[PDB]
Amino acid sequence: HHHHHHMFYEIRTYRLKNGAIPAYLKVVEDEGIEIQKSHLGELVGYFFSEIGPINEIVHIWAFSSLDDRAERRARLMADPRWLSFLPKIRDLIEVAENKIMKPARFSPLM
Amino acid sequence: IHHHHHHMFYEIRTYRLKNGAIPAYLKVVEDEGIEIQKSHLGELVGYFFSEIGPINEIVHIWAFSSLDDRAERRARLMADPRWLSFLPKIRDLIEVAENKIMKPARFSPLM
Amino acid sequence: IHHHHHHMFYEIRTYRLKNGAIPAYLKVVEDEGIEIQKSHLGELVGYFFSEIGPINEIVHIWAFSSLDDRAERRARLMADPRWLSFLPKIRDLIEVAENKIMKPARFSPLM
Amino acid sequence: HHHHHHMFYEIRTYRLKNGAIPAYLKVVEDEGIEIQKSHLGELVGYFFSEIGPINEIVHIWAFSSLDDRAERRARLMADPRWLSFLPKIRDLIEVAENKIMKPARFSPLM
Amino acid sequence: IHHHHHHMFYEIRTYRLKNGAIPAYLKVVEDEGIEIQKSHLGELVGYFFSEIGPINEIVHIWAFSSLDDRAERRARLMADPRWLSFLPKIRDLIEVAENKIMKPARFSPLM
Amino acid sequence: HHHHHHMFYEIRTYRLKNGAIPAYLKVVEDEGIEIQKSHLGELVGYFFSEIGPINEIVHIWAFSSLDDRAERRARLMADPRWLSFLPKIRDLIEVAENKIMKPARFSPLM
Amino acid sequence: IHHHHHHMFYEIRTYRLKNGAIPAYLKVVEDEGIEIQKSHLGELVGYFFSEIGPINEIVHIWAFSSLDDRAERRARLMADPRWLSFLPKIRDLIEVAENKIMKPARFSPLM
Amino acid sequence: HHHHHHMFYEIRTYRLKNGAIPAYLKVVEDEGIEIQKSHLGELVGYFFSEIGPINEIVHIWAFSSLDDRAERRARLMADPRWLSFLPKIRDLIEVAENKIMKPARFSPLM
Repeated sequence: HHHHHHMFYEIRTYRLKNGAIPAYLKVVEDEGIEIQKSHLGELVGYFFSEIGPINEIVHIWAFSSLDDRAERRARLMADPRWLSFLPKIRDLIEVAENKIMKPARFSPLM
Repeated sequence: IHHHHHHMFYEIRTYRLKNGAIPAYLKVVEDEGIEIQKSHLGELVGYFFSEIGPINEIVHIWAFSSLDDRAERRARLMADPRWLSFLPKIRDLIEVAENKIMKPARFSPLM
Repeated sequence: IHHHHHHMFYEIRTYRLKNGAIPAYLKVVEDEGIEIQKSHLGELVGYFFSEIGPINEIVHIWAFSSLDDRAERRARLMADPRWLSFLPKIRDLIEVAENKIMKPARFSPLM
Repeated sequence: HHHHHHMFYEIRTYRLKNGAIPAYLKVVEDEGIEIQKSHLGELVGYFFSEIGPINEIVHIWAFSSLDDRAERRARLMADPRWLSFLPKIRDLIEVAENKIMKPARFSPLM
Repeated sequence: IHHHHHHMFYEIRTYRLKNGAIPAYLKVVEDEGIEIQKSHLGELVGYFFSEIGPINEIVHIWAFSSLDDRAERRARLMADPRWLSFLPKIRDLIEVAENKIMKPARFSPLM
Repeated sequence: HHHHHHMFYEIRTYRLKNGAIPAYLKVVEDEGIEIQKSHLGELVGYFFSEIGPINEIVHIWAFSSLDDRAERRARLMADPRWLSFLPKIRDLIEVAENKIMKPARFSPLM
Repeated sequence: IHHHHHHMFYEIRTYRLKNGAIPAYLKVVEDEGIEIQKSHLGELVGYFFSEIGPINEIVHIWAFSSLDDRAERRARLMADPRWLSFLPKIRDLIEVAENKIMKPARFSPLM
Repeated sequence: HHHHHHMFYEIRTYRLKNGAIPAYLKVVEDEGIEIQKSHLGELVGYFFSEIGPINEIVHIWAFSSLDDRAERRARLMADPRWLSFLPKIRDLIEVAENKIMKPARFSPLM
């Protein structure tokens, strides 16, 4: 029920400190996202709450395999630029979770 | 402001299926449902099933230019007897469901 | 004190229905249940079904002058064979349910 | 299963810092609610916990359409008076969520 | 230490029933189950059903002198064909269940 | 399915700051519980975690009716001694909820 | 780094069963399923059922040298008609399920 | 459906302060785990998040009986070395829970 060649989609969901969405999005835009992209490779989407959970961030990344994901994230974590960035969001995120999902055969994101 | 002035709204729909129902669900959606659903709702962004995390989960994402337009589209979907005749094939496969509306960050490739 | 001395108590009842059951539920409640239910419980405040958020959700709200009066009203509701004969038509449509009692803020239009 | 002409009901539910209901209700009454009403238009109800979740606020607003809701909330967020008010509740709210619901045909709130 | 040295352990068992099943459940437990259950488990502390909060909920509480004794008692309960023949009458009325072990505060009347 | 004359049981469940059970139980024992009992009337049980949720308090009170409960709690909240006590637990409790339950006919607590 | 460079990945699978289904589930898994499952997935670490906490719960844990290897193993499991013919015997006993991947601490005996 | 002679497995799950896994694992390794093992007796496994809940610790201990567990934990709690250690993780853990589980007959951990 999925195509032979397909990407894996990681969905990361964060609940932020109440009111922190603007500050979080600013520092990620200005400093974090380009570092993150440079290691992880395919940012799919990056969203914030409007109706539903409030103070929520959802971001989605595509990976050719989970071993490749692991290698890429390890390089990200070892990057001094990322380590310098992290304190700027570490206390804005309260609770976090991730999942890996696969595309249906009819998903436009394959 | 922390989003672009002109942007799409993203609806994320998350279903927990009856245990073991993913293959049956995806089959009948592919063969009998998704073209009808797209023909009303418009821009399907992505359609996923779970591998690590919640098991038996479906997530699908749609983009809309406004929530009033979303509303008009869903009304047409729900009034279409071609869709109402399809729904019985998945509505017992789905146990629990939720949706949310989110906006894209300025740096989201999905704008 | 952060509420008016004389005020009503608000009961908010939230149900998660069987997936896809909202239209059937609302039909039979309208046609066969709500007048009987109101005739015991009294002041219905609002009765809603979900659009964005939890799917398959019903929320209904009732106002009472006291919780002892609420109790007496619900006892009469539950003893009425006209209501007990109605309940089978929704009790399998409802999967999960909860209620809570809340008080109005001083600036609530619902006092 | 709803009337052709009807309002949309937004239900906002907040879990506050333990013990914060009195302080929250005071500052909302004294400063926030009139600003909020002036932009949003139809406050329906505004409630706090008694039996159930403790430290909870539930407030309900009616809107003629979700596009109208969006316009109104944007004006609220741009109001310097609201921006000055927000710090007074931003740290009293811990967790928050909202939903949009529609009235049944037999709802007294239509 | 924040409890008395000699104290009982309290097991709190919480069930969510099938919607509307409380009256049927309580009837058959009263008539056919609770005496057998007590005869193995010992000291029933309290047995409650919900009014405001979660709906369709049962909470029952048992006291034990030790958790090894609890274990031996539950093993005997589960081995008794009189109990295994009773269980079918409630096991489909119960949807979801959990238990926890708690200790009494020094100022708890239940010691 | 309950006896005509019966009490109502309020079950209050608190999740505390991690590690706070000892400190919480000490100050409640030394200062709070006697004040609380004096207004509320029938403490049934007062428990803390051992296996299950960690950092949890569960306490149970019996009331002849919910209107009587309301009157008693109002007097408790107006007692300067209780108002002086509350700051000593207000920040030890993180999340809280209550429910009202009724006794089965075969409950030893009736 | 807070783990050893060479380590296994641990998958923890948690199921909530139909109330009262643990004995039936464990019987048929023992007799008809676990050897087939092990023959694809490899290193079973532990397989548990609940006593205090969530009731009707199964937790099983598997170790993998890499997530790509896990993926290849699960694909082979799901393609095996011997496993697909076994699944009907548990897939209605399981109500809700989730999995997670965790790494061992440096001081974990499971490395 | 379990073997006559078998161990009980305690599974302890903690959600930490966001970003705290490295610091937590360091202080547990350097100071806490040897004290803990010395009283509790059979550490089975000790894990941290990778995909699923983020900021999560799961640790598993085996006990011959729950009375033995109780005795061992009481000695741990009375150990001045453990009492000196606890402040170093008390505020890194936000939410915690434990459960006791039994091994299936075919579990390699018996």
